[PDB]
Amino acid sequence: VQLVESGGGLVKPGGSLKLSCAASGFTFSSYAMSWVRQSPEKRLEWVAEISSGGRYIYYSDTVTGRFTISRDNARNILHLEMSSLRSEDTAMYYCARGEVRQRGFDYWGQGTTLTVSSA
Amino acid sequence: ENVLTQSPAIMSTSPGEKVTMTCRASSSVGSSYLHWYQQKSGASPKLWIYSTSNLASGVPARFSGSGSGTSYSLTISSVEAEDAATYYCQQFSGYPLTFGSGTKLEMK
Amino acid sequence: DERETWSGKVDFLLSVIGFAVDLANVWRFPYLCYKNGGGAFLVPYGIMLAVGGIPLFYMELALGQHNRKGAITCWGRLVPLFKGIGYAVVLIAFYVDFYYNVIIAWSLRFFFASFTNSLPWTSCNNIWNTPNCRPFESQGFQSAASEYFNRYILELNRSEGIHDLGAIKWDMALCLLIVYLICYFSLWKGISTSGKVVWFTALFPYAALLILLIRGLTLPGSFLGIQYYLTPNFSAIYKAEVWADAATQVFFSLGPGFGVLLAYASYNKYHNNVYKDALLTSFINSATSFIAGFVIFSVLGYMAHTLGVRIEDVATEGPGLVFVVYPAAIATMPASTFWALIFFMMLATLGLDSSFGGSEAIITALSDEFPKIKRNRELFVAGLFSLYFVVGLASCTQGGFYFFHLLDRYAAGYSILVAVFFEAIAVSWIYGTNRFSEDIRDMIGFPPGRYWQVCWRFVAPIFLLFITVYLLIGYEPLTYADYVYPSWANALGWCIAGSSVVMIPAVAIFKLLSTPGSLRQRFTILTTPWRD
Ligand SMILES: CC(C)CCC[C@@H](C)[C@H]1CC[C@H]2[C@@H]3CC=C4C[C@@H](OC(=O)CCC(=O)O)CC[C@]4(C)[C@H]3CC[C@]12C
Ligand SMILES: CC(C)CCC[C@@H](C)[C@H]1CC[C@H]2[C@@H]3CC=C4C[C@@H](O)CC[C@]4(C)[C@H]3CC[C@]12C
Ligand SMILES: CCCC(=O)NCCCN1CCc2c([nH]c3ccc(Cl)cc23)C1
Ligand SMILES: [Cl-]
Ligand code: NA
Repeated sequence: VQLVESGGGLVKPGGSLKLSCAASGFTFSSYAMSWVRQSPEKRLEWVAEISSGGRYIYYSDTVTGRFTISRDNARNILHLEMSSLRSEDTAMYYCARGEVRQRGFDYWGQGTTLTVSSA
Repeated sequence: ENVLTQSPAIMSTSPGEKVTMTCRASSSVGSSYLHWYQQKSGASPKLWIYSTSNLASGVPARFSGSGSGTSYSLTISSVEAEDAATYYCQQFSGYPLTFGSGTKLEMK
Repeated sequence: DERETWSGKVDFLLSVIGFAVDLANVWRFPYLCYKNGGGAFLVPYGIMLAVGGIPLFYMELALGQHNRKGAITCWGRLVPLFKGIGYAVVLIAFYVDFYYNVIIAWSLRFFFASFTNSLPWTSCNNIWNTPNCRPFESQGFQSAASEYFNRYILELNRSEGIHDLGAIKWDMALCLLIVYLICYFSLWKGISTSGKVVWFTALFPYAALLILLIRGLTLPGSFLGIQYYLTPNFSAIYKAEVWADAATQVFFSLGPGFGVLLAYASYNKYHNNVYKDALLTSFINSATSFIAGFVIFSVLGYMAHTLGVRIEDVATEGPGLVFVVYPAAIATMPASTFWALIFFMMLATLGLDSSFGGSEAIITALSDEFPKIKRNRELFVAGLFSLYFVVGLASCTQGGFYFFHLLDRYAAGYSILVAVFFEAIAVSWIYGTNRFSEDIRDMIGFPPGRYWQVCWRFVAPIFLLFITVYLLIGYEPLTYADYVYPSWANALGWCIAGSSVVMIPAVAIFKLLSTPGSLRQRFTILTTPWRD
């Protein structure tokens, strides 16, 4: 099993971006993936979760309404669409496998850096 | 919210010392839903303990987890220079999921 | 759209245990073990319990907790095409309440009959006895307790048959009134009171099965009865009939898919660990059956050893066990009055909360579907139990046992099997065990492991099909003690059985005519769950 994320880099404040995570080595359709982001102070923060089939979705209050988690069980791709990005969204985003609440995020992606600024 | 605050925020040890780090929950977390993660610098976190106690696959037996309710602890019976990482607790019982502020072992 | 909750986890557990622990645990399972090879029957029984039995029981509890609605709306939301399943299950519960409460009425009638220094079924010298009476069971004779039950409690031999109910026995009608008063004043306010009354009705049976088990095993000849109960004869389990008896007993003992567990689980907190509850309550379900088998057969051993009665004569199922054979034993042992009192109170409490189950299935389903009678629960439940009483007067007539037995065979047996078969099909194939596994994961935090998915998808419908096919292979026109029912009565029986199952296709067709578009678009619109 490994997860690898794609998308990132520099986005203007108030801009938008789509992160992606590619899943391999396991039957992706039957695992409830999650997104977790790490701020540069290395504080972890859970961003969003999507169930196995994508019918149950959850968000943290700091992200709700701004982001949109999404899933592709045919191509084994996980997505996180972002809108109204803010400076506080500057973080590394980890794809996390997270199927069983009594197991936690047992597999993590490599993470991709996202930075929100004008430069 | 159910914020979790870990203590100490920073820690340092000689190898072979025995140390404990704690995760305090602002609301009671079911003993089945508290986890611990290890993050080494520059790499992704890994699952380390997946309840109060159960060690994750490939985790060395030197670690153990204990406690329940609002005060959870990760213990190391003999600390080894080959960990020296940052450990985050997490609750999974209620949404939003909250990781702790994290704590770090720095080898003296 | 938020709703009341149990106000206690133990109220849910004790209510499901109450419903799942019927008289059938006492008067059927021990007989099946004796008949079908003793302790070897626990192989067919254990296998059919693990496969199909508990899977369907867990499936129903999970559906109830997830959808937060009683049967009619739960199935209308889950798979609109099969909405008729909810109406079928509600009709079946409704038809059960006409006959099932009579067993409790008889239990109370014997309870009040026990308040005497010398129990009346002790002997053949009473005005109701015939010269064919004998003290205990024998071939070609009637036992004194059988004479008491038939000729004094039922007065059955005053009726020519089901065409001749005769006079109402008002001493029985008063007992059935007391039964419906207890049901009313427990159910009228809903789970706020039902959950507290089950703390008595679901736990007193285990006070009885404790102290009455201690009485049993201390009798002389007890161990002979335990030998008849559990001497393993593995030659018997090679015969498919034993597997059909095991499967049907598991299904009806647990009562999975009966809509009562939907009703009770609907009041759970959404994140309640329904899996642990399904396993705990089915384990006690079978446990209680096994212990009640020691309770019964220790006394049947005492009889077969001490009273000389042939074991083949006393070892029997149904009312004949608990109102003839077992009280005939109680009449002989020290403190007969005390054992009679606690035994018949045990039967009463085993019946009461099993009846609360069907009544709460009806009242939840109709509350959730029709708010006009969610807001007026008290008046509705008074009208319901008044209907059950006015009809049950027929079952309190002298011929009343014939009506009881007609409903007891036809009212629910066949119809609930096809209803639960369509439940397992709608859940596992039309709704999808993938979606149902997401739902369970979201509730309890882990998906049901592949074992449960294989059971619900493939083995549960085969299990139910095997049960119903063996019930139809085993069909023979209704008969009782050399009274053979007229063909019009069997026809009425099959009409009562059909009246519920016909709701499934009738409602499916009505739904399929009202939805617009081409046939495939109607099928899709009717298959999409309400929450999608
Ligand atoms: C007289 C009384 C005391 C007997 C009652 C015992 C039953 C409650 C036991 C006997 C075999 C058990 C079954 C055997 C096997 C399984 C499979 C096993 O599979 C699992 O669910 C665990 C693994 C997973 O969840 O993936 C546990 C459920 C079940 C049906 C058990 C549920 C309880 C059963 C029926
Ligand atoms: C008398 C002998 C044969 C059997 C007695 C066993 C009795 C004591 C057992 C059987 C079923 C058990 C109950 C089943 C479920 C629950 C819910 C749990 O949250 C509290 C314990 C409680 C309420 C148990 C109490 C003890 C109990 C009643
Ligand atoms: C051995 C197979 C034949 C058999 O045992 N026939 C008796 C059937 C026993 N009956 C099953 C249906 C049934 C009962 N009590 C209920 C409450 C509510 C609802 Cl919805 C259904 C039922 C009780
Ligand atoms: Cl049983
Ligand atoms: Na039972």
